[PDB]
Amino acid sequence: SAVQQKLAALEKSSGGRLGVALIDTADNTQVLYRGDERFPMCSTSKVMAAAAVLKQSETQKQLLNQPVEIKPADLVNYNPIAEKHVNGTMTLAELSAAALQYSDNTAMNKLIAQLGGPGGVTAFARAIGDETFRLDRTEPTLNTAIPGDPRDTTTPRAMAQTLRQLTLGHALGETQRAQLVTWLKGNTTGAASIRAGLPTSWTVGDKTGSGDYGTTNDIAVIWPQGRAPLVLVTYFTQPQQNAESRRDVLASAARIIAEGL
Repeated sequence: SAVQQKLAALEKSSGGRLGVALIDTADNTQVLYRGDERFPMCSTSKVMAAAAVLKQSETQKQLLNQPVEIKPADLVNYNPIAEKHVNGTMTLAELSAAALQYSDNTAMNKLIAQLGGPGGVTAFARAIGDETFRLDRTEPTLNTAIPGDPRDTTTPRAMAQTLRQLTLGHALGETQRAQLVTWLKGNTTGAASIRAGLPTSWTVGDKTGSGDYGTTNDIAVIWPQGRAPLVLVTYFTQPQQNAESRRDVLASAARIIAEGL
């Protein structure tokens, strides 16, 4: 299709490897580019950790209000929110919001610990029917994004389907689902990524990710005004370990997708 030729051309112009999955919930149609190739998730994995804690809260009704101590030893490489609460506490709700909306890496590690390790995050994926997602490491080493390394990867197709289920479907309870949506819509790190390729009138909830090998990711739910929502996953990685981020590639991929709907 025209869209796949334009995505291929975008990829060729960028020098990297681009993965795209769009789900149009209007007719359940899918648009895939390298849809079944593995990409390093980097921080887009934080959505699965937050959703796993949300699932726990369906039975532990007060779980999200549970305070968790932030100790200096907990701090890793990027902790914009956790830094503000060292030697104090944050609730699991606050850590989930921090992980999602500011991509706080300490917050993510606390969520992983709450789930009993990376295997507990992966287990949630399996429980909701995602057999592709795998979380193997904690922050910050899960971002190494080494070519060919299957650790901490998923595919665009798998992530799109799972993000659809978590936000638009009923993998989570009603209150949990709405909270996840509210968190994604309040993301602060996404202005230059998918959002930048879309009409300003459209509502977007997204989670970015970045890592080594110039890995630059964004996963999004999109609510166009007067139109069924879309799920869009854009993964991008590059052959040089020290390559710079290319959020413009994600904006451009989203623009090409928007041309046609």
